[PDB]
Amino acid sequence: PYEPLIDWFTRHEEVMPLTAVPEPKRRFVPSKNEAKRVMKIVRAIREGRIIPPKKLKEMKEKEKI
Amino acid sequence: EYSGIIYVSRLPHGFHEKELSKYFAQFGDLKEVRLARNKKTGNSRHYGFLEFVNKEDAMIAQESMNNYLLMGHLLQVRVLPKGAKIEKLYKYKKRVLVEKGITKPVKQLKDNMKQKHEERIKKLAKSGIEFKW
Amino acid sequence: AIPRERVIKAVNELIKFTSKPLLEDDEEELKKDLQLIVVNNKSFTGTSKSFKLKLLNVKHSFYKPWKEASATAVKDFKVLLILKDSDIKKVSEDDLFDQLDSEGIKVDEIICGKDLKTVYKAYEARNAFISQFSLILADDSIVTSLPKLMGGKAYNKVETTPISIRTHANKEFSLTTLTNNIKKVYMNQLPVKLPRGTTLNVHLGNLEWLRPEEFVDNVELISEQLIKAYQIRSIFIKTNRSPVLPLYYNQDVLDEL
Amino acid sequence: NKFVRAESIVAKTLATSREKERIKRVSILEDKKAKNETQHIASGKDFILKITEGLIREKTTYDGKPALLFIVRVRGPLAVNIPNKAFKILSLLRLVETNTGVFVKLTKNVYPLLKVIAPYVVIGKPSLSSIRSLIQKRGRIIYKGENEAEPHEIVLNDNNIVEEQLGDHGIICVEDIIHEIATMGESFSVCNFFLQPFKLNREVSGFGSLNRLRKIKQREAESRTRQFSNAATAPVIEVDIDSL
Amino acid sequence: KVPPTIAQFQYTLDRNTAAETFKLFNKYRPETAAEKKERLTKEAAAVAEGASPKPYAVKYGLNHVVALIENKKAKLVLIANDVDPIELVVFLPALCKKMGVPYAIVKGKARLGTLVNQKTSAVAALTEVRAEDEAALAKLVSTIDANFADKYDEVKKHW
Amino acid sequence: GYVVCDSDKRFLLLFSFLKRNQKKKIIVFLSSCNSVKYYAELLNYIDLPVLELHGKQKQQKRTNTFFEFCNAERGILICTDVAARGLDIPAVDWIIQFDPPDDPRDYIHRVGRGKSLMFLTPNPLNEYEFPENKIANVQSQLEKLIKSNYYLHQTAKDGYRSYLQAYASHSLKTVYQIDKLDLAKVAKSYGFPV
Amino acid sequence: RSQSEREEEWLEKLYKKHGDDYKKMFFDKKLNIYQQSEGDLKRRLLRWKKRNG
RNA sequence: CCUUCUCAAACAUUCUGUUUGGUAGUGAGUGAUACUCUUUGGAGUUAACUUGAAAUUGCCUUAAA
Repeated sequence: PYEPLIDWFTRHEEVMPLTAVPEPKRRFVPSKNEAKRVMKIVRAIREGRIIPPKKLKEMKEKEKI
Repeated sequence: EYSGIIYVSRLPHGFHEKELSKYFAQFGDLKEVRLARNKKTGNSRHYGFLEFVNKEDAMIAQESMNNYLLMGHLLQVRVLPKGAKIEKLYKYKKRVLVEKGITKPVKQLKDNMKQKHEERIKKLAKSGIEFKW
Repeated sequence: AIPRERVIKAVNELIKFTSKPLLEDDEEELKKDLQLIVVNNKSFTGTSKSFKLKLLNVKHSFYKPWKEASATAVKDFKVLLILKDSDIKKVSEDDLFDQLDSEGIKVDEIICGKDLKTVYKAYEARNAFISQFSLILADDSIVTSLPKLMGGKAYNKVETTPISIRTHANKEFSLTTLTNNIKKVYMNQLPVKLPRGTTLNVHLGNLEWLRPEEFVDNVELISEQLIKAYQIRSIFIKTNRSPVLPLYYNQDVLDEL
Repeated sequence: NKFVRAESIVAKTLATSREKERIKRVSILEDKKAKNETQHIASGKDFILKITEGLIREKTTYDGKPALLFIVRVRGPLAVNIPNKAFKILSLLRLVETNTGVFVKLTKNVYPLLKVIAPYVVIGKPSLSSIRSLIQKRGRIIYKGENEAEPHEIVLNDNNIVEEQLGDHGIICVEDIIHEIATMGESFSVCNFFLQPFKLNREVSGFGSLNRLRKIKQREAESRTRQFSNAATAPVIEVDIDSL
Repeated sequence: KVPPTIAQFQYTLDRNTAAETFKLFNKYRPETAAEKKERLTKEAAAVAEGASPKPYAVKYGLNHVVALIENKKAKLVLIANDVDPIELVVFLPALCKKMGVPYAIVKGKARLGTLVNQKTSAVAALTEVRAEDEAALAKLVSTIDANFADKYDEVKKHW
Repeated sequence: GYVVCDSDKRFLLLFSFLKRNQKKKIIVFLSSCNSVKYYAELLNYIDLPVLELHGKQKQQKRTNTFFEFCNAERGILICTDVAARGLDIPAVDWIIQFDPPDDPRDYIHRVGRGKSLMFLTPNPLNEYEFPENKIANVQSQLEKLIKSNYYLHQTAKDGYRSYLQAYASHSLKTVYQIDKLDLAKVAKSYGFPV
Repeated sequence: RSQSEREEEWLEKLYKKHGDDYKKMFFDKKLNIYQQSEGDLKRRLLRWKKRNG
């Protein structure tokens, strides 16, 4: 009832990867999703709805004293 | 079968007889511990031998330290059969230079230098080279 | 002053010894190329095995043609600069190219003290990093720390052991102090070690560089600086395992023994 | 009684290798500095680094003037066991215990010994309030108990205890002890071994929620406000003791 | 009674090796959602006023991983034994054996989650690595192949 | 005659030659015209200014570059077997075919018109004893260089593939898909056989 | 339809470095990060030249 | 499972110049004639090359629980 699992297929290691899928440009190039987020926060700073990290220190250096 | 004498290789940079005796003491009473070193300078060859008073203790240490990743290189431990004892491994310190120099007079070594220098000019002529003075 | 005639005669005998009757150049080319000028003394630095490279002043650069046609050789000549932890934060490679392409020398890679103890701390990674480079330069401060960070195999050669370069104008770092001292070490100085024993060879390098009349000027000034600073015994010009060429021979230094 | 791991037992030796070689190195250069055989060493003089508070590193040479220091025990570095040359100096200064202070005068004999213990101690010139508040807040006196017991160390509660133990040297009260400690006088060697060491409380002082994070914040602040030079020409790091 | 490809688990990596795995792995933490956000606000502050290299962090989705094994991107793979459906991973140690990719069953599914900012993970793998730790990885691998792959050659057999 | 080298030390040995033989005029022959689109990108990138010839480029370029090689003094080109047929230059000292040839019989006619040698571990004039130590240490430099450009990842992809496709469309008993891909990939610098 | 405030400023950086040498521009790393091909790059340039010079 | 001796003077200011001193290294092996000393023992030097840090025995305690 309890035979050892005779690995009839994993005995021989594979040389090549399974699929020949061409690697995309985005795997080598700096990410465009990151660029999208950055250029969204940029707008938010021009509009003034996100206060920059440099001024956030100055908002607490003057307050909570 | 197997014997109480053990072989350890792939030792860490600075894992000596002090720490081989101290760490493997926790496995039990060890008889006699050594570590092979260079004679030109006193430092480890990264392999040593130690013996237990108990044969069973030797196989338990081997079971627990055969592949032990220890600061950049994994400890390799092997049991020994009947015989093949721990023989000739000496504690070699850093060997210092000894100043044996002058003894012979200056006029002896001067004409010795003259002999070697004139023969030196008479040496190039033996194999296709001609050089003045 | 040494006789220049015997230097001309020596190098001519070296030309004759190199003109004698495989697809790679494993040993044949090195034994052809490598000149070494031997300097003998009664116990150089007799008790202290310091790794200071004596920068012997020479009129003409041998590093320059060593660059120009190491470009043709399989082993390339690349200039390394070990700096301190504030320098790379201050100074890029582009400024070095800006001020050193003017004469025509190229800084290959700039290296921090951090990099030799983290990324190039693996032994094969360390050995394969340094052995690629021939000119090793190190800012004065880091030089004393370098026997540990780059190991002993880096010190067994004369190429791979670093040269102490000053980059500090009154302890403050300046680019200019680097810019002119890199020039002086490169074109006007030949480094050589000092062993605790008696024998010392000076790695002049390839015989093919600087037409033999220039080689006389090299050897002349080397003797002009090694006999003045230290009392010495004997000098020999030698290509790898030749019958030696006795050049200078002194009989007044041995009288003190 | 616990088991000792292999990694720790090699780490201790690997760190004491650096400490034995470091202490011998400083020992050689300081021995060669005193004998006036300054022929071929790194530097034949003494610098002191004064780090204050945005962290300015000063570089000033040590004068021949006798100064007043308050040495504070640290616990550092990590895997190190103290060698013989450390056991000796820290026994003489009676600083075997962690988080423990003592007063000493700094001269041309005191300063070479200071370079040896510099990875174990944090030094600095205190102010009048640092001294005066320290003595009126902490203070031990080893003397006889009721009738039989000797090793009682109690507290600087009284001034009549000060009379009985010192008295004839000119010292009558605790404030007079503060006088001979702040100003270098005759009775300083008398009262310095009278307040043997101080018992400073440790920083943060807990293992838990807030205390682990506060220890993390301070532990990274350590390596910024203190460096281990390890060289034979180690500049002695002086810090603010008024802040500490 | 257990069929051999199940409880090819439970024969996990040992104590000393395990910690050393995390010694490596905790070096390759993915940025936290807080951290990622502040990084970008740091960018926005900067790039609104006036270069970077690709960042190594471990890889953590079961998908992403099963992609990565079989594509050779993977170097080391960590596989937690206790998983809600065991079947969700049972193939995985064999797949790796077949693509020759070094793998170790780690103990504690939550313990993987630690190294990856998540609650659990089932599987995490270190694909690419920093220059200094390159050697550290390849040695760990060997350590794993000794104490896990070679020690348990009979893990494919015995019920 | 020939040099015996493994698929790892194949392009390693070639690169070792081209730097030292910069002064001379030598010829490298490949099977594919998609293999030379890789080599004539690497060597121009690592500053050994070689010339490029293949079927996939235009005729006026194929003419005006090959003409320049004839009128040169120091030059070096990379061209295929089929493209270099009938236009051979006497200004030569090393005819070194890198890949296995199209016809094992017609290559004899290609030589006697220069010194000929082949490269064969899986598969008259004299053989050449080869030093193992003095190969150029530009492999990990190329391994970093491949995975950081994309264009050279694609040209290496269709370098490795086209070479191996031409290797399988051979006729000899020697050249019949024996070479393992764990060695052939490192010639084009890979961690996995594409 | 126009081009972006950064894109334009990034294009200025290319033209003032290479001019009309698209090959060198395509193999650059310091200015051409997202490894855009010649055709993509020159298209942007022809456009940028139309709003400027 | 800690991480490594990260700069000083004497003179000179050409916007930094000269001179002086500062470093004891993983192990194991391959290696083609020369250097001085010693008196037979190698003592100490002198190119270069191999290698996943490889290997079979040269006569203080709040850095805890």
